[PDB]
Amino acid sequence: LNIKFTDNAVDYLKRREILDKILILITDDGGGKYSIHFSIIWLDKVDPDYPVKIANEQNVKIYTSDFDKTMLGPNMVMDYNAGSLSLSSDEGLLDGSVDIGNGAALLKANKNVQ
Repeated sequence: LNIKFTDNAVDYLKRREILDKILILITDDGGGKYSIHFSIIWLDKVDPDYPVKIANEQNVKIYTSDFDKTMLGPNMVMDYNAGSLSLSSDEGLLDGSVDIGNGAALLKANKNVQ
């Protein structure tokens, strides 16, 4: 797995102050712990449940899981335009409106509602 972020995607991640964070790319079928198709989850430390590194030449610490990698594609590109993050590969568009979520916040709320 490898990925590249366009200039607009990089700028955006920067405006959101998360380009330097631990990023987790996963499918969001409502079943994972980081729910709310794909989304970018950011953390401050690595999550052992998502150990697989997605190679890139932009120094981005981005990960995924063995389960999520089967739905990702070869030579992925993350772009930003029309106000949304979009993920694609050599096979085509994967998701034109990728969401971003604060991982810790997600878990915290998950815990409190319970």
